[PDB]
Amino acid sequence: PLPQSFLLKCLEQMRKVQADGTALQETLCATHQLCHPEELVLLGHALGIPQPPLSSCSSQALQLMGCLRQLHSGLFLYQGLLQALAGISPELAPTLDTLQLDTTDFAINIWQQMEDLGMAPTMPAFTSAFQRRAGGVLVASNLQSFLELAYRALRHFAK
Repeated sequence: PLPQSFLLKCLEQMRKVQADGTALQETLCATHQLCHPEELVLLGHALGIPQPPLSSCSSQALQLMGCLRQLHSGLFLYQGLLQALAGISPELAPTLDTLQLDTTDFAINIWQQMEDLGMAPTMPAFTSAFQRRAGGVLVASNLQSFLELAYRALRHFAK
């Protein structure tokens, strides 16, 4: 159902986003020792960082149309949050910008696949330096987990 060409392309774009998020986390973890996304979790709720549902890419409710739809709305949310992060800091802005381009490229791809398949279709304010760094750790590790789960499920409706 899903072409191989579409899965190779997903694998490449996903490993790209994931390598960008990793570079961000390792920069935040050695410069300012925000190294454990687990401890910033209750901050996420306060800061307005949702964790987008992917129930249709789970084994319990696995459904192709559903999974594509949630993966796209999830990516579209993240694009917005990364824009609200405003680069985090001068030294972090390039890295954030690559992350944004590569997340956008991946969302274009999932939307075009939904179109080809007939499945047609305000941000938080991060007011302080601590808020932008905690935001970045949470968006970057959330995005990495989100992609791995949706990709394992895209592999199941293979070629």
